Amino acid sequence: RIDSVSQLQNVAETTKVLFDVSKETVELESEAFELKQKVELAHEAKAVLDSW
Amino acid sequence: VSTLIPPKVVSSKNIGSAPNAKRIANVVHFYKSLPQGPAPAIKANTRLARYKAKYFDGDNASGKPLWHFALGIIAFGYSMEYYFH
Repeated sequence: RIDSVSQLQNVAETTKVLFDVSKETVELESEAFELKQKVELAHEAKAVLDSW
Repeated sequence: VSTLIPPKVVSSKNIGSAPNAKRIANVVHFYKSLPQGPAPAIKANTRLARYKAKYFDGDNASGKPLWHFALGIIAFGYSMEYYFH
């Protein structure tokens, strides 16, 4: 029974860490949307120029 | 996306484990047991708890009380033989 208990003790703290970590990662992708539009603009500009 | 919150609730591995039944048993059984006892043989104390101590302890199955009690019955009817004589 002690063996079961010890596992759960360590889990209780550490899971809160993962919880934060996941949301932090997601934030980076929000900012990635700004990046994505930059990628697009570069592609379009190069394409028109290539045709010229 | 954000990791789900089921692992942050435990109340089904804490009450949901089989040794819990044993735990609540052996906190009562063992905690509430005197580590030592009073005295093994003491019945008939009047210098005959001494008879019990020498003969009717679980430290011996020695034939001496049997002999003594047998000799008592030999002494009983034999004395009465000389009382009936």
